[PDB]
Amino acid sequence: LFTGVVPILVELDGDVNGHKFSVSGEGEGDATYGKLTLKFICTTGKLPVPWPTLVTTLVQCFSRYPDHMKQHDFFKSAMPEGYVQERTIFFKDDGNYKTRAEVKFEGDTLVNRIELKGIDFKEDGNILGHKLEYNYNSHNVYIMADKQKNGIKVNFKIRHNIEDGSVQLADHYQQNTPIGDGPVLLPDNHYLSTQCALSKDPNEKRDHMVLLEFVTAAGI
Repeated sequence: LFTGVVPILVELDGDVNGHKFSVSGEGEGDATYGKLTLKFICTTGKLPVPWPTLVTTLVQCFSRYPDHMKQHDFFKSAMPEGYVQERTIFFKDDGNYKTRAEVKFEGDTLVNRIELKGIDFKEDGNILGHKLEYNYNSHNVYIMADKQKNGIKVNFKIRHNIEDGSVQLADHYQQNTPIGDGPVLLPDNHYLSTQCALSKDPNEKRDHMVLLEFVTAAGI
């Protein structure tokens, strides 16, 4: 199902400190290569948070699993019924985000529809004050099978660089469960080496983000 370059659609309904926003994205993902190229637009006006804080929220089934690791690919085995991705993201000494997402095949397109809710941000923090650098670092995303939940458990910490040269951590808690009843693959502990590059389309007027990403499953 992921043999070539597949069409991707991203739908985000957000509310951070009551500031509501919607974000729509489209693009393509190539699983064998381990690549994604997407563009995101804020369709409600100015985006109330920094773009980097939303990169993890806005489809790990596009990860490249080397041939000797096909057995451990939960994201793809759960397709096309898909899976529900849930998270709790904690910003060191600032607010948090709780997200619920369904990543599934709608006909020929892979769709990621998300609900995001963030509370407790300092109306002057690094987030609501926009003090984050418009960039992104590499991270390892840790996976553990979660037999009790016929799903997987994911953990990782994101380093967001702050203008002043310091770092703003965002501790991520994640779980993934199949939507359909067929048997999916429960993997052995491994990780995904993720890389993110953010740019801007000089011709775009709306609030937006151009994202290209490189992910390869490792540790096994």
